[PDB]
Amino acid sequence: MDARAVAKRPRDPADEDNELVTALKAKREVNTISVRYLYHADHQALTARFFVPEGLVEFEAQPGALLIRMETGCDSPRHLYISLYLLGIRASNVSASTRCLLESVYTASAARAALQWLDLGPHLLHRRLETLGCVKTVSLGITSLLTCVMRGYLYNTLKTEVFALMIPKDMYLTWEETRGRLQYVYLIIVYDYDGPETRPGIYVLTSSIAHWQTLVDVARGKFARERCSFVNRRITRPRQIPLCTGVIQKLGWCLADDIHTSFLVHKELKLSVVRLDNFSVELGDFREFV
Amino acid sequence: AMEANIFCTFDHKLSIADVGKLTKLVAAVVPIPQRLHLIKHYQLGLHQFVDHTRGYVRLRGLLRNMTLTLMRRVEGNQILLHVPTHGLLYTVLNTGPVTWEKGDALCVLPPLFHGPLARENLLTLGQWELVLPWIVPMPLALEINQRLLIMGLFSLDRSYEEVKAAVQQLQTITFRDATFTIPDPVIDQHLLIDMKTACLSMSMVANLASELTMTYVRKLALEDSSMLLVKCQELLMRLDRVSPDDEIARLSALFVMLRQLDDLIREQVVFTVCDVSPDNKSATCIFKG
Amino acid sequence: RVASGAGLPTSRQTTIMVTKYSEKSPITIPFELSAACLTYLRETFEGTI
Repeated sequence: MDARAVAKRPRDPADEDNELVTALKAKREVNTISVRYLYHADHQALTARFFVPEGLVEFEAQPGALLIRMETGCDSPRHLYISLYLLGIRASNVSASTRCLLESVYTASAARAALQWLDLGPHLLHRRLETLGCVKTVSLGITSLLTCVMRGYLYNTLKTEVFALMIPKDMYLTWEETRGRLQYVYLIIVYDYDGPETRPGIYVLTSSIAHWQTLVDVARGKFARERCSFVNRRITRPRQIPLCTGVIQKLGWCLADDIHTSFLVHKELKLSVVRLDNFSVELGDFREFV
Repeated sequence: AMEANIFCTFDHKLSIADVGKLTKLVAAVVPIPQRLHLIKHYQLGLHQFVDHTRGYVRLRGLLRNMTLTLMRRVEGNQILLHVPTHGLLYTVLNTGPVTWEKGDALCVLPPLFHGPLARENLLTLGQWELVLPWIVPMPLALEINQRLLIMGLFSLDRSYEEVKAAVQQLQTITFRDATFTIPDPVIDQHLLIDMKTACLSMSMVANLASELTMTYVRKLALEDSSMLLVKCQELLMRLDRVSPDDEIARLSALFVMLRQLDDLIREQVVFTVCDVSPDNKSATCIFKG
Repeated sequence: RVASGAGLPTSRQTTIMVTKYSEKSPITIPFELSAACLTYLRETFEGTI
C-alpha cells in the first residue's frame, strides 16, 4: 500500500528460502533430511508420470521419444501407452527393410496385442489415438514408470544437459529446400483410401509455417494423390463414410540448427534417426483436412 | 505474497451447513460473465442463463465465451476465485457424471440434467440455485452433440413408431462404466428455439450446397488445370444417375447459415489430464485456453 | 510409513480419528423399614428403662 512497498523491487525466489527452511528455522530444530535447496523448483516443464508394461518400452531407454495413448473398447487394459516406433510398425509409410528391422526388436506379447487393437476396430487411427508428448526419464522396472512432459523443454534433473527428440528417417519430412530461424514440428497421419490396404502414412513436418491455412495449402499440394484416392473410393464405393483423409496437429518448435542425423541402438540394432536437441513440446488437438 | 484473485461475495445469509456444502467444491469450475474483482454471487455458474423457453444450444453458445474460473477458498467474510491461465496446471473436480483417465482431452459442457434434482441441490438460495457446468472428455462431448442434433432432427415425425424406436436408441448413451441417458429436446411436441434454428441452418446449408454445386463446377471446368475437378463433377453426375442476384443471395445465405453453425461444428479442448487422483473426485489437469 | 524401493508402490500420508464413548448403568439396592423402628427412633417416648 505504501509507496515504499509498491516501488519495492520484486523478490528473487532463489534468494529467499523455502517454506520448509523457515518452518524448521522458526522452531529451531535439525533433521537428517537436507532441505535447504528443493529440487525441480525452477522447472517450467510441466511433466507427468505413466505406468506401462514391459512389452512396449524397448527403444525407449534412451531419453526422447513420443508416447501415444490409444482407446480400446475392452474395459480393463483399455488404454495402452504405445511408443512412436510401434506405431510406425503398422504404418504403410515405412520402408519394409526398416519394418522388418524394428518388428524384430518389438517381439512382445503386449506389442502384438497393441498391433491387433490398432487394426481391429472400425475407427481410423486419428479418432483412436491421443498424444502425450515426449518422454524424458525411464524407470526400467518390472513394469516401467516413464516420465513424459506436456509443455516445455526436455531436460535432465538439475538442468545439467538438454534432451533431444528422436524421429526415424522415414517419418521425417521437410517441404522446403532451406529452413527459417524457427520451425515448428507437427504430426501427419495421412489416409490412403485404397481397396486392399487402409494403412496410413506417419510423418513429422519440420516446417517454419505457423498459420493453419498456409500449412494446409502445402499439405494439400503435397498430398493430392491421397485426396484423389479418397474421392476415388467415394465414387467407386457408394454408401461408405470416409472422413479426414489427413490429420494435423502441433507438436512443438525447434531451434532449426541442431537438427542432425544420429542413430538409436537397442540390442545392437542400429536405427537411423533425425535428432532435435533443443526442443520444447507444445501439444494440440487433432485438426483434420480432406 | 498474495496472488491475483477474484473476491466474490454473497448478499444472502449463509448457513454453516451451506458453507460446508460450498467447501466441498474447492476445485470446481465456475463460469463468470466478466472477470471483475468484486462480483456478487448472482453471476456464479449458469443460473443467470436458466430459461424455460431457451435450450442447450444457447447455453453452449454462451459457454463458448464465458470466463471460466476456479474456486480457491471459502470464508465467512468472502469467497476466493481464481482465474486460470494457459500453460499451467490446476486441480479440478470431476463433477461430471463420467470418470476420467490420464491424458484425456477434456472440455466444458452445459448441464444436461436441469432444474431440481438430487445432484443439482447445491448452494440453493431462495431465488438462487448454483449450477455447475460439466467437465466431460472430448469424444463423449462430440457424441452428445451429434446425438442431440440428430434427436432434434427427428422432431417432426414422432408419430411413427420406428422413429420413436430410433429416438429411444439415441437417447441411451454408453461409455466406460457409464450408461447415463440424456433428456429428449422435444417438449410439448415442439422443439426449443435455438436447437430449431441450429438444425434449420443445418438443413438449409445442406439444401443450398446440394443446389448450387453443378453450376459452379461447370464454371470451373473451363479452366481445368486440376484433375481433381473432373472427378469432383463426376461424383455429382453419378449422384443423379438462375438469376445472378439469386446466386449472390444464395451464396451469402449459405455462408451465414454456416457462420451460425460455427460453434457446433467444432470445439476446443479446455483441459487435459496430467494425472488423476484416486476415487476420481478430482484430477490435476493443465489448462488449455 | 516405510520408504519403499525404486518403482515400488509407495504409502500415502494417513490421518485417522477414533471417538470412544461412554455408557449408562445406574444401580439401586433399596431397603425397607418397619414402622416400629421409625416410630421408636424419630419420636421420643417416656422415661422408662
